[PDB]
Amino acid sequence: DNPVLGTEVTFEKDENGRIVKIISKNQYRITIYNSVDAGDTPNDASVSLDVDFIDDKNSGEMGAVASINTFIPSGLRYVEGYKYKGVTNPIYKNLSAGMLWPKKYRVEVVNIPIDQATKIITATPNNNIKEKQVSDTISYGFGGSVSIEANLAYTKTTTYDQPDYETSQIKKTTKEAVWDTSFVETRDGYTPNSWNPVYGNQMFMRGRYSNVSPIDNIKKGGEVSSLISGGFSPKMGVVLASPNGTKKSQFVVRVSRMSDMYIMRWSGTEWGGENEINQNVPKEYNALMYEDVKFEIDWEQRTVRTI
Amino acid sequence: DNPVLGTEVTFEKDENGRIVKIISKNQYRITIYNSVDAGDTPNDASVSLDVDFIDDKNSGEMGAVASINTFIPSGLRYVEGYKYKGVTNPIYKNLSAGMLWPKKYRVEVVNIPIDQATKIITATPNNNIKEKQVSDTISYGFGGSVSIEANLAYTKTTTYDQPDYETSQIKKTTKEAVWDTSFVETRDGYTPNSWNPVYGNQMFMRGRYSNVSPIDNIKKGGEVSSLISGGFSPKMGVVLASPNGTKKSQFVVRVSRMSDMYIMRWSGTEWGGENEINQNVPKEYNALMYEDVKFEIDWEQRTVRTI
Amino acid sequence: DNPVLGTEVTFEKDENGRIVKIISKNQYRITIYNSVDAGDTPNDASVSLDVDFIDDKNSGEMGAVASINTFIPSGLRYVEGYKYKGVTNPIYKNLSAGMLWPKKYRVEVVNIPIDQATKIITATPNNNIKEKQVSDTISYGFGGSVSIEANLAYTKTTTYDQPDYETSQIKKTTKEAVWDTSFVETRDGYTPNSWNPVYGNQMFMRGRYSNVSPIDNIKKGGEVSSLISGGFSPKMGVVLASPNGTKKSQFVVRVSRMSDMYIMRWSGTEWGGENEINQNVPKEYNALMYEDVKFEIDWEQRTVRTI
Amino acid sequence: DNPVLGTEVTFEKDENGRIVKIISKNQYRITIYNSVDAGDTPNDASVSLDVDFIDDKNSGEMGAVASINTFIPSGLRYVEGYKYKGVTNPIYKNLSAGMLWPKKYRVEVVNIPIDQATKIITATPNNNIKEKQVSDTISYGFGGSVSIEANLAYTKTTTYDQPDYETSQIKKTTKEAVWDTSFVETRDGYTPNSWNPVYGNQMFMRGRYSNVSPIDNIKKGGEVSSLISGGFSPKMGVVLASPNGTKKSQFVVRVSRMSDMYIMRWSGTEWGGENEINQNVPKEYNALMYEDVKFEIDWEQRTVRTI
Amino acid sequence: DNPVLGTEVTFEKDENGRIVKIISKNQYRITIYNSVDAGDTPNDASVSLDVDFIDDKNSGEMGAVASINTFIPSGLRYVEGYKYKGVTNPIYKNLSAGMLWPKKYRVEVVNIPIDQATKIITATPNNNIKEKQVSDTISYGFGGSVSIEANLAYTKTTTYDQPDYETSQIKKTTKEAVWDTSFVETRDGYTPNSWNPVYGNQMFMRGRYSNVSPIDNIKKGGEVSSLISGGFSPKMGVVLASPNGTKKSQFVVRVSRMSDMYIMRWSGTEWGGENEINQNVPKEYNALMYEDVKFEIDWEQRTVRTI
Amino acid sequence: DNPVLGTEVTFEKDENGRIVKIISKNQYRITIYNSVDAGDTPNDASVSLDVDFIDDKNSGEMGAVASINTFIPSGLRYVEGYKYKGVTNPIYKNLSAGMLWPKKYRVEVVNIPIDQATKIITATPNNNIKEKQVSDTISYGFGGSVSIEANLAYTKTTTYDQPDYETSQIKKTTKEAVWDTSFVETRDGYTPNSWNPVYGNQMFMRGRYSNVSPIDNIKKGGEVSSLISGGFSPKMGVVLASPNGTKKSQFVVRVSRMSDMYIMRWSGTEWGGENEINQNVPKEYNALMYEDVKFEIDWEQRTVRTI
Repeated sequence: DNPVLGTEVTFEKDENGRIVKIISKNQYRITIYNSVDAGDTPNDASVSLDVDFIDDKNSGEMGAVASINTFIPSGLRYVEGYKYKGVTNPIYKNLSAGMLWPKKYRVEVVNIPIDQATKIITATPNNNIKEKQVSDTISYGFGGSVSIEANLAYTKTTTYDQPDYETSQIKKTTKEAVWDTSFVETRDGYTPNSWNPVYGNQMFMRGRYSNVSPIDNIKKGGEVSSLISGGFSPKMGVVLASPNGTKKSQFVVRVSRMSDMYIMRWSGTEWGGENEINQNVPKEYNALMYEDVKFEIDWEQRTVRTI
Repeated sequence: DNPVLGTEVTFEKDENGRIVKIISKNQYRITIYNSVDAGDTPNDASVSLDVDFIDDKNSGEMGAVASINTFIPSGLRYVEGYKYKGVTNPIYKNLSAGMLWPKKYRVEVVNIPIDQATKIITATPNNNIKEKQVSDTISYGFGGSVSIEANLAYTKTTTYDQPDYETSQIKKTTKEAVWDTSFVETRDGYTPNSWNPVYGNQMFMRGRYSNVSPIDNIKKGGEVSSLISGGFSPKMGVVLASPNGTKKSQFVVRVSRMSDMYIMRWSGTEWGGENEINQNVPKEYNALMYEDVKFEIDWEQRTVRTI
Repeated sequence: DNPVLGTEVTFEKDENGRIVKIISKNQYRITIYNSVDAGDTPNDASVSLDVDFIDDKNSGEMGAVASINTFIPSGLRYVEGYKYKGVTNPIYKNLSAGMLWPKKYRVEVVNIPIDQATKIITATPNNNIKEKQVSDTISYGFGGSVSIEANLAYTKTTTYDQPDYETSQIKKTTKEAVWDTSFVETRDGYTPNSWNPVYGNQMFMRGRYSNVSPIDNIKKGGEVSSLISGGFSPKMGVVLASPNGTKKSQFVVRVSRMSDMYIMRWSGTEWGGENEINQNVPKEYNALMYEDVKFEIDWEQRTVRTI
Repeated sequence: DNPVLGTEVTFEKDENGRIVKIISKNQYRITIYNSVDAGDTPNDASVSLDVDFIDDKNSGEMGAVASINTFIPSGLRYVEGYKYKGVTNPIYKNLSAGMLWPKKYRVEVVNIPIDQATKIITATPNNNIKEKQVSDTISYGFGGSVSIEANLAYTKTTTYDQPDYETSQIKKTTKEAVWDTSFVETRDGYTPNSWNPVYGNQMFMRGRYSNVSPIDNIKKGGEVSSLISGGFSPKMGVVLASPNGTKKSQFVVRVSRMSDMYIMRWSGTEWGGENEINQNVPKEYNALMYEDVKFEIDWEQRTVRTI
Repeated sequence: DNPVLGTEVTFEKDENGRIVKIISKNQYRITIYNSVDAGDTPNDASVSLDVDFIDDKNSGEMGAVASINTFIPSGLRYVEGYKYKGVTNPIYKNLSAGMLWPKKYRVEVVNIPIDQATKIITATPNNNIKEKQVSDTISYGFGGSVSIEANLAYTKTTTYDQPDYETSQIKKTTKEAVWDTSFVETRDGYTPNSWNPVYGNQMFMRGRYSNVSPIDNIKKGGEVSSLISGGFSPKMGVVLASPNGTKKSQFVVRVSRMSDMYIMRWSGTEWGGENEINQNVPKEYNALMYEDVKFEIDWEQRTVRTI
Repeated sequence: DNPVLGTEVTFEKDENGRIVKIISKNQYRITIYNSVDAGDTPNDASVSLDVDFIDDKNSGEMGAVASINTFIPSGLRYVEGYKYKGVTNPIYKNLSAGMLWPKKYRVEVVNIPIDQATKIITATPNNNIKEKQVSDTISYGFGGSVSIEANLAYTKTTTYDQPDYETSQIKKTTKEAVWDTSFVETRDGYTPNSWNPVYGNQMFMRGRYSNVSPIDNIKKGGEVSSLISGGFSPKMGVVLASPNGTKKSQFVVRVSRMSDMYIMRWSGTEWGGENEINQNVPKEYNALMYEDVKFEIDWEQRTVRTI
């Protein structure tokens, strides 16, 4: 609720003349002072900060609602002949192919006070208690035949919504907020730790027996999560409260993408998949991107500038 | 919220007379300046840009919300006798027919600064964590007969919404936003990578054993996706933030469609289908459309003009 | 409802001149004075207090709606070789691994009067009577054969929503409110009190027979509750009513988490899970966090300051 | 609907001067005068009364809408070695354990007229006709075999919502209103009156054959009702109508909880549960809590003060 | 819709002075004059009448919307040893127990004209045509065996909502409106007219073979309808239209409560339930409550007073 | 939409004095002039007419929206010993009992012009095209055995809403509108024309073999339709249009109920039900109730008066 409160009326007059202009100004309790900026990164991960400063006369401290819109590209890379045998990586042989895919996204927003003790009040993406629907059923039954048959059955149905990527706020202090976004499972039900005795890992095994190129047997496009074919677009909101005399603050948004290597090999008879975790991928493929965009927030000028 | 804020009252007076006109003007925080233009392409792919400039007194930089309404025609082309044997292409023999269809659409919007560092803040079509519904049921059971029968069943039901085309935002920087929209699978559940060892690919087989013309046996009209019979109509939105003294900017919307060739052959006994990918289609059919519409955004005049 | 009520108009006049300014002020019954502060803790558990003081002309006692936004980190800790045999804790052997996870969250808010008898009126998170859906079916049946078969079945289906964590308000007085948030069960249906005679506790058994590291066999990320991988974010609201002459009050938000140790051991043939309760975990791992954030609420200055 | 009705404008003038202030006051039909107080009890059962006096010019009697928010703690107590044999209660033996739990909550609100005949008009928590869904299915069936099969089946599905606790308004007069809230059944379907020939009462029997402490075999936390692990928080509303000349009234909110003792005993082979009703529990455990909070309602001063 | 219509502005002036006060009054078409009163009865059945007089300038007759909020206690009475054999009534023997329960509620509102022909226009609780959902399925089927099996099934499913109590308006004239609310059935499907050849009527038979006291075998609390454990709370509305010169009217709300006696007897082996109807219950138990609350509605002073 | 249009300002002045009162009147396009009356009948069937005259300056004719609220009592009558044999009706023998119940309700509203051609424009209760839900399912099936199983099944599900009483507007002219409300079937599915070879008609046959009085074997209360236990309360609306010079009109609401006699006889072994249609019921029981209430509508005075 933002009532009109009062009105102040002033008069601009002519030289030794009557009133030639009437200026009315309505005084509102809440004033929205909006600024917005954006910044790219070497690996094309964009961060845009939109800060609305809340000039509130009925407040003891300055406040700012900041919306962070981030795009972290998935970096879905395809490499020919990746580890067909051992650690050998020839581009000639095409019996195996590797796909670098972003297993878990990381987002850090850091508040760096400069002149006054600016504090992070709340972060909009918060962990919620996810609930399931449980249906427990008892059934009895008797028969006549003509001997007598008795049946007793238990059933328990558990229904829940399973997202492809789970976003969890792993840290939230007055100076920094850190969110994780972990891959849970595919729409088929396969997980990064899944393993078949003969078929390996089948997260993105397009065909069980396909006479196609190893990349052509890797799911891509609409068959995978939109955060794997495209990128991660987390909408975030941080409420900053700072003393009344604040001049400048710093806001560092750190984006980190850790990618694993889905290896699609062709054995003598059957296809196979192996998930090589981030810490095992060779450094030549840059499986861990850790980049940052820095903004300066001028509370007096009420501006956001990519510094 | 856009309150009235203040009012300014001026008086137009007659020659040595009283007040003959009173002009009141309410001063609003938000002013919307709407402009819209459109542009065609050689293959009739239209791009319309509707930019609302947000004149904000409570802002440190100019902003513009631009809605892109695009029509990229499917280019659904029918070719007689397409590759009945090898790479031979007679128009005479009608035992086979080719259908050029748009597997993947690609739309790029490019921000080209001229006078000031105009930046792309947010692109409305964003990748979302699409979730499925999982129901797990465990059922026990006992019997009486009259010996004793025991039953145990595990059930896992996964329910999800699968669109015909999946739109994924593959790039988003301060200067360029790229969306891709790829074909996922047909209404019945065939995919471009599907293969029947005796029937081939059945994405668009109207009849399994049909004594009709090869084109007459290819699904068309309402039996295929509206993006195949008609065209792609992506609604897009980009928020541009530029310094206060900005004069002129450029906005290039690039439309790209990659079309594959559904080859529908008639064998000795059965019908057959083969999906020839975009890079294998001969250049004479123009399987890859890559064209652009350029707009000039006058931030001072608050206009959009197709250049 | 907050109507305009009346208006007071005053005139600012020049020195021996006419009215050069008209100041109108609308007198509202309800006035909101918003203050907000935040405070961290040694183990990065943040507490933010947002107090809206309700200046009510139609009230005999001052009121304040205080929203507490808390982040209590899960403290999900991984320890190598945790109690492979007895109480021996080598970091060398990796046949077992312990995971410290927060079973029970505890949040206390304490109202400490200083000058006047400030009282807690209500606390927004309240215990609610959760209802289940019961469906009872009685089925008869007759047969013809050709002797005569008779069937009679009774079925009772119970459906309810089961949250991963149950939040219960265990105490609510005029001076302090205490909430618990206890782990109920995982999505798969295992509880800390569950026990398989051959497999132990399987709350976080990623694989029954997996040739992986013990940590890799412990469920983490999106496979567990967001309050286990990330942290607890309880949104809370307390209504404080105090006499008209109140100057200062104190508000102590106490956050406590009790963490248990899920032990994943590797036996000769099968994995095994054992949940060591909080009171049995050695003190070296800090299984019980109990920390506080103190705020001073100035009812005259209408501010909240972390003290 | 609360229209503005009229407005009264008065002028504050200077000493032998023009109008220096204009005071406008809008006269509304409905005026809300809000007061709120709270009071604790020796067993920490808080009662908060929030009375909104309705100054209505179009009325012949004063009215007050009072919202009562009470917290009655469950008093969930655990006692070692409760009645292992006979009435012997040693703390040494831990083959049995008793749980004092709140079967039934009782809330009385008493209106005590002092100066005028203050009357209770209505009480918001009212008994509602609970409806179920009945589905009657009649099915015929014939068979062909090749003799002739005849089948006839009747099914009756009864679906309803069963709360854990049922709140019933057992009394409502002009001077006092009494609500009861009795335990109906557990989420599993067990009731205080349930009895197995060998397994006893299984309302809170966590494990059927568990080698754990008797308390560890008693359901607690999220496995029980929130009114058992935490407390009862009933939101209540009473409309009071009193003559125009009323000065002071009294409002006594009486909170009562009756607790049973769920006894978990360990027999030679199996666990056992016994529900000892309130009148049988020894007085040393205080199975019946009966407290009251008194408020004085000043209709002239329009205040509520805990007396 | 209640528009502002016109405004009347009057000026209160000082003695030989300028205007010292301006009184504006908006004249609305519809004015609501609210009065409310309440009255108890010897058997603690409260009736509260809240009459809103609608002063309508655009009307030829006075109108009043009266809301009746009633509480008729269930009178759930337990009698020891009620008619174990014949009509003998010992309090000593406890092989049987009687429960007086409110089968049927009756509510009369009587309009008694005094000065003018006051009439009842509409009564809010009206009989509605309740609809059921009927699904008819016809199923054919053929078999292959390898002789040929043919199946034909007809199924009819009828789904409807069955309340525990059905409220029917049996009378509605210009001077008297009578509603009846009769018991239909319990949640388990038992009716007062139900009868088992050996088990009797099982409306409130808690245990089929239970070694408990007869009262302990009678369903009570949340296991029965809220109108049986608690009381009936009918919300009612009557529209009264009377000539313009009406001064006083009378409104008699008559509450009637018909109770039956449910008998739980203990035979040699099995329990037994018998419902003794209202007209057979001895007069000493007061099975038919018939009480009234009289109100005087002063249309001139626009008040309601219990007379 | 009813905009304020203009405002009309006049001044009441004192004798040789300044302006003492300012009269403002806002001129609205739509003016609602409300009148309401009601009338009873010898058999207590009440009819209430609530006419809102629409004084619309932007209209060429007077209009009136009339809401008719009628209560037609069911007349559910119980007669002892009705037609046990032949046409003999002794009150002594109680082997049979008859119940007079309202099968079909009739409502006529008649427009009788007096001075001008008053016309009925529309009647709110109108016949709607009732739609059902049809589900057609084909199922194929093949088996492996190990001979070969072939299955083919048709299913057709028809789902619809069946109310107890069907209301139909059987006539609608400019001078009279006639609605019918006929009984369709009970919740059990029995029809007035339903007939069993041995059990007769079972619409209200409470017990198949019940050793009770014949009335006690007849369904009553909540087991029957609310229009049978209580009465019919149809909400109706008629739009009347009249010339600008219309002075007085007449509105006659005729209410008619046709009652049948459900006879419950006790044969040697089984109960039996017979539905005696309205034209066969003896005239002594008044099976056809047909009354009328007349109202005079004064368009100048804009009043409704029962004549």
